Amino acid sequence: DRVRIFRAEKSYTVQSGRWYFEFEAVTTGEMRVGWARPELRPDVELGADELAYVFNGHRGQRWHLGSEPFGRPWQSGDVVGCMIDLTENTIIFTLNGEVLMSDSGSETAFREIEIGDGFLPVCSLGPGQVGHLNLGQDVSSLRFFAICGLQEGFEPFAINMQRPVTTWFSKSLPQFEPVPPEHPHYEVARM
Amino acid sequence: ISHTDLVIGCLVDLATGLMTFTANGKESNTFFQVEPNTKLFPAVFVLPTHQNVIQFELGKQKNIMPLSAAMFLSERKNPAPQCPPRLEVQM
Amino acid sequence: ETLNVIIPEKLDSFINKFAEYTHEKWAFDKIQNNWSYGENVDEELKTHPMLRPYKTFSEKDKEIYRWPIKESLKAMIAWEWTIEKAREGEYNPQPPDLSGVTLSRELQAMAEQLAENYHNTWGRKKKQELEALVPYDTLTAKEKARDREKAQELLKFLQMNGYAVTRIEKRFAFGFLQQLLRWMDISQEFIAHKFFAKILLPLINQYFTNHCLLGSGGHASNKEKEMITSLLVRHRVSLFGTDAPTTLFQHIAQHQFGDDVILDDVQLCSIYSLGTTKNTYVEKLRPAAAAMPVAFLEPQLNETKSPRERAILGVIEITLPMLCSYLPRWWPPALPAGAPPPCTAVTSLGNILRIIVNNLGIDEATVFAQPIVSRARPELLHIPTIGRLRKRAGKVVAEEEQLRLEAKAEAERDEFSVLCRDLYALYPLLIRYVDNNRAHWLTEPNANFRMVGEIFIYWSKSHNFKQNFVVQNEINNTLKKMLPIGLNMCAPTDMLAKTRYALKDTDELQNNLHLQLRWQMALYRGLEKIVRRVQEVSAVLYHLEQTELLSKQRRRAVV
Amino acid sequence: MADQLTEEQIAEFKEAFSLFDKDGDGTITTKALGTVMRSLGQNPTEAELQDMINEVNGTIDFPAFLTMMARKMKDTDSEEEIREAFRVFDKDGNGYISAAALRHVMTNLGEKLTDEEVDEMIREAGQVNYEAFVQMMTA
Repeated sequence: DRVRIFRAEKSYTVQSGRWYFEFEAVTTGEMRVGWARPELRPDVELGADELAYVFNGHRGQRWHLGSEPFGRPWQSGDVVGCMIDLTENTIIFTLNGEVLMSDSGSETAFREIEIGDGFLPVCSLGPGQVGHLNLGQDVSSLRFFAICGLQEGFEPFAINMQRPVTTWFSKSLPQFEPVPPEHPHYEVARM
Repeated sequence: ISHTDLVIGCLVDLATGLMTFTANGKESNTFFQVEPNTKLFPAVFVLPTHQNVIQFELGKQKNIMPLSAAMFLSERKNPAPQCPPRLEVQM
Repeated sequence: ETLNVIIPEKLDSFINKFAEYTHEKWAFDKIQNNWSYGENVDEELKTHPMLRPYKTFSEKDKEIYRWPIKESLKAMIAWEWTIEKAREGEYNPQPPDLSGVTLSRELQAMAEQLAENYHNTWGRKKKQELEALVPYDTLTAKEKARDREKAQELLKFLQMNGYAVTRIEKRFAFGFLQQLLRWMDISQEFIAHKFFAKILLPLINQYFTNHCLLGSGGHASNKEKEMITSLLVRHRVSLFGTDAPTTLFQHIAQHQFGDDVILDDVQLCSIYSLGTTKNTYVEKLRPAAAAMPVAFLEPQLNETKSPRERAILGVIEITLPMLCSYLPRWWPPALPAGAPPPCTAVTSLGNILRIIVNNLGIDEATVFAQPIVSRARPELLHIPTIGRLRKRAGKVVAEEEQLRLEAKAEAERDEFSVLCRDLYALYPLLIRYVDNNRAHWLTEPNANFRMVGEIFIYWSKSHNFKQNFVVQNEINNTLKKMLPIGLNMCAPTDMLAKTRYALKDTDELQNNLHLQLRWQMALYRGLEKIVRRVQEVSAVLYHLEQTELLSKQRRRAVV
Repeated sequence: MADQLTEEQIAEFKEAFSLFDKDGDGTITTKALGTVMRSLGQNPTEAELQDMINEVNGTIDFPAFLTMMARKMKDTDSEEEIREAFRVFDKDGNGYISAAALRHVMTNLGEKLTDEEVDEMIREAGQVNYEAFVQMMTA
């Protein structure tokens, strides 16, 4: 009774360049599609903390450290692109070959982000929802990249990999693990 | 509420499959019995209502050696209690 | 009051039942925390020697439990004008089962007035104890936590044992109706000729609460006396109430009021004309005396000409205007009629854009083009680019010849005349390239064939914009090259290695210095040489270029 | 100092003080200090009179008397000269200031500034109004 999340492996992260990928949602509903840091805990839902930059799935808003309304909501069976320019640290969202604007009439979706240890693509699927994730290993399967993205000098993510990229998700089966010593609430004392 | 310190104990027998409890020495009616090829992890479950909660006190009585003799093959003939740094508490 | 109360014979069964039920559960509710029994009611053993009902104990357990309750029954017989009882009630005893008698239509305040008669009478006595203040509604969320143990205790002498003394801002809207009731007199007490200040502190307050957007038309009920008494005070508040989406009978009368001067309008009037302005805003306010505006069709046809058409914004003769525009395209004062044709444009279909193509012919050598382009692209959807390729590009070619004529004059007093002469195209192009921009947001997917100089027209203008438009920037009463950026995408549909080296001689005419892994990028590119790159190189060369202490007392002396 | 008062008010303050001098020795009591101030026009509260005499037997003379209203005349004009400052600055006298003239009117203002400091005091305030200019000028 929760929400799943999906990401690539930690090795595929980027520090520079100019990257782009697509996402074709099957049904409308509850999605979260964006980018994320590597050190991402799976407990919190996506975009709540300061560890991810992500879009809505239902009502058309951007999600990082809270919320702010942004762009047009979902029809069923559409493509939500995701863009990032490391040369000036900006996050750009497209939708069906159209850039989503803000309430203040700004072109970017996020601005002046710190690089840190870089980013890697991310997604999230709510209860009952479904949507597949093209990523760029076949250039022929790029729907709106020639419309927006190719002329700006962007690159698809898996531009030349001889095999498709590994992915990791969060599973719900609770395991056991030692207590972190920098925990908020509890502690232990081995006197 | 309380005004004293309740101490519960525990006793398992490794060559019979007996599994029993105590409560301040006054034993309880219930016990347990298990198949021989079974691994057991000593566990608690708690909801906290105070600044301090619980302490795993490992020790011994006059005829029974502690849990240190069970985990480590070099400690089978050692009745002293020991907390080596591999013994941690999970969550 | 309870001190001078009427102590009847029926204030004896209810006083002893409001005291015992307040003292029965005193022995059981504390037994979970070891309510002991000893020589004293102390807290060391947590003992309770007062754990006894006030009715079953001796006389000493009632002077502070029943005498405060009989005085409360002297207060519950004095809180309201209903002093009667008609029923009976409802160690370690317990109180009566009275948790179902909650705040009813009459037992809400009657179970709280006995609290106030136990609080405010004793709090005035507490004020008589301080020198010799937990209020009712001014007790906050933390003060009501200390004000609810005795109010529920005073809820047992109001609804239990038959001791029954029983008896958002629409009121501000009713006060607004009272303000409208005051407006019936205040618009009459100066007609035939302290409270005016009450009307003063309201016109801004009306504007405020509307921005925080059962009885929805109660505010619309107030929207009545203003429009009648008028035709700048609360007129802005009326306009503030206009966006806040029976009385429409005055509209035809106002149309008759417009028709009252429309006879000699071919060759006061302030209250009349200003009425229609807020009405027109109210007209498209529900855009989420039926055909009484047929006078409006003949209003501008009679003789503030286009200003009359500005109010007009709320069928088979369109074909009759199709040549009339064309004759005007062959050619004046039908733009307001075109605005009156724009007032009911797209109700839901191909040559509607030909009206603009007709308008372009007049604008090919050309007035108030602000409103002429304002309601223009409201349905710019329907191709016509082939005529548009010859249209505005020639207008650009006229504009390209215009600034070149200006620069040739600037290639040598008298230059101040040319510095004001450049505002002709500045008002023109800002009125021109705007509806055309929305047309570009339709062919972008389509053209992904004849935009080969359509992009270059902007860049030549942008290079002309690159002082040379300082008398164009002041025509704001930045779209100068924003559309060129929007059209820059399709301009990149033309292995650019030399173009990367071209950006040097264009920042040093590069018709001489430019005269002399990548498979995935060139994958879809394969799926008339030298100047097929130098033009595009000059575009980004300017586009990237577009992106490109005093002491203390001396400042106390220069002041 | 005693330069902010020009001469004619002290030419009025003398006989206004001397008439209520009780003995002709140039002294007054503490209570008549308010009564002369009623004749001046400036009528402060009772609270504005102890701190006068707290700043200085109960014997007040024309030496000490000038220092009172000199403290009470500068404060009534030091916060007021920012109003009378801007009256020759702009064109019509409203509040909008063209920044073109301010790049060269400050180089002949009489305080003998240079072109360097006046560029240090223009962008920290195209057109800056009257009230943000003085906010970085009066410090």
